Amino acid sequence: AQNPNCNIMIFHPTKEEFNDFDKYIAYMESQGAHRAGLAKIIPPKEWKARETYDNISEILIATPLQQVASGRAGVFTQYHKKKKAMTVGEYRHLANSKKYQTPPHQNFEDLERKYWKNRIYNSPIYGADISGSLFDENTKQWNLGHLGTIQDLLEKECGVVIEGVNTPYLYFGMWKTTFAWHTEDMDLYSINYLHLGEPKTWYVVPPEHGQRLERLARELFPGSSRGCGAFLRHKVALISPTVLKENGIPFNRITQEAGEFMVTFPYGYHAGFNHGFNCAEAINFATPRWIDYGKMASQCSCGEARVTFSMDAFVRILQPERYDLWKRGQD
Ligand SMILES: O=C(O)CNC(=O)C(=O)O
Ligand SMILES: [Mg+2]
Ligand code: NI
Ligand SMILES: [Zn+2]
Repeated sequence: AQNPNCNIMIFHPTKEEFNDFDKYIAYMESQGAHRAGLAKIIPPKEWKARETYDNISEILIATPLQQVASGRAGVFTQYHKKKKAMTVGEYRHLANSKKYQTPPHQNFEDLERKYWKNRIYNSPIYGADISGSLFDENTKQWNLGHLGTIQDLLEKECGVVIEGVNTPYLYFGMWKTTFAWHTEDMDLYSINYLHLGEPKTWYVVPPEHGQRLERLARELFPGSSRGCGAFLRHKVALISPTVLKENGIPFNRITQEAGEFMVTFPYGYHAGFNHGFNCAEAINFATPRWIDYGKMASQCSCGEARVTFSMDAFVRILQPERYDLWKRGQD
C-alpha cells in the first residue's frame, strides 16, 4: 500500500504531464497521495496562470466577512459579520494597514506560533466565495475554470443527466483569516491555486481517520453537536495543532506559497489560515473514485449549512433516503 503513514506528498509535473488533468490526479493517487487528504502540485517552470496581476484592483468584494472568534486560543468558533462592499484595491490597503498587517516574524513556524497564540484577540476581514476566475482564457493546462464538471462526471459514471453548474470562486485574504475544520460539500475533491501574495498554512486529517476528528469535535463543542449531527458542515470550528496532538488525532501540516496548487481529497478534513494579503481561486471536482464517498457523505439538515443550487441533484441521486430531510433544512 502506497504512502501508509499518510504523509502530504509534493509533485513536480513536467509540462507534458501537465496536459491531462484527470490523468495526473489518478497518477498522484497511484502513489498514495490521497491517503494524506491533501497534496501540493508545483507547476512546471514553463507554465503561468495569467500574464500579470496588475489589473485586479477593481474586482468587487460585495460582502466582506469579519471573522469574530469565541472560546479559548486553541478551541474556538468563529462567526461571520457582514461588512460593507469594497474593491480588491480597497481591501488590499486595509489588509496592509497597521491594524491588520502581518507582524514581524522570523519564519513560517514563528508566524504559526503567533497565529495560534493570538488569533482569537483579533477579527480579520475575509473576501470569500466570490464567483469568478483569474486564469487567462488562453491558459490551457490546470485552468480551474475549464475543468470537467461534476454533473458530467456523475452522468458519465452513473448514466443520469442532472441540472447544475460548477464554476470557480475567488478568495481574498489577510493575516489571520481562517478556514474552519471541514470536508468539502458531498465530500468532493477541491483544488486551490494561490494566485498572488502571502502564504496559506494548511492542516489536514487523513480520510481514513476522519471519524477521530469528528469524535473530538463532538467532545470539544458539545452544544453544537447536540444541535446538529454534522455540525462541522457549518464551517465554524477551530482546533489547534497542539490540541490535536494532545488528543492523539493524526494530522499533517504544510504551507502553500504563491504559484502553487493544493488538492484536497474526498473526506479529507482540513483547516488553515492566511499569512497576509493574498488571492486564491478554488473549485470542487469529482473523479470516479469520489462516487462512493458522495454516497456516504454526512449531511446537515438543521438549517445552518445552506449551500449551492447544484448540491440538490447530488443528494437526490446519490442519497435518496436522506433527500427529503436535507431539503427541509434547505427550506
Ligand atoms: O483558502 C480557503 O479559504 C479555503 N480553501 C479550502 O477549504 C479549499 O480549497 O478546499
Ligand atoms: Mg480590476
Ligand atoms: Ni475546503
Ligand atoms: Zn447543521
